[PDB]
Amino acid sequence: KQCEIQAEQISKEKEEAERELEAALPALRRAQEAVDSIESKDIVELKANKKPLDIIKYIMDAVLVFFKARLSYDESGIQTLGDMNFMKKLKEFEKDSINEETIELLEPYLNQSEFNDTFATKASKAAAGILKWAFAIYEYHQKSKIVKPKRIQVAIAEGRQAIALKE
Repeated sequence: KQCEIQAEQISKEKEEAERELEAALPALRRAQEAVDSIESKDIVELKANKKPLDIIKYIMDAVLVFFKARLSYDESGIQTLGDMNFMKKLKEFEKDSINEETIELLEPYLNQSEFNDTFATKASKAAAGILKWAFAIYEYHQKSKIVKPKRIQVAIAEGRQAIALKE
């Protein structure tokens, strides 16, 4: 009977964690729909620019440290965007992979003057959508650590109920 009660509790906790993830996604889905409605005319026009603008550079340093590419060179980034899989990887990274020492080191680097959707939209029609999406990730870790515990709770509660029935 502890196995029965814990199975039901695991199911309820996993459902609640999935609901919370979908709720913190309420943004991740429109970022992702706008990232998806970006005409390609604009990304393309900007990859080719001579120097990066300071804003577009700094966003891009961290977009890249997330992606495990811990290097500050511009060239390291043009390299990473060049790929078209990036048009799908735009819709594939999940949030559970983030590490604690990473978020520890990125956080000094978020330059608040510089990051914004409408200002950054005049610099470029397409810069607008990504910003929103990174944020939907830094805004899911710990929060990812805490919400992977929440997800396991509905998820962790379902798994614990199964293990309890087995025992």
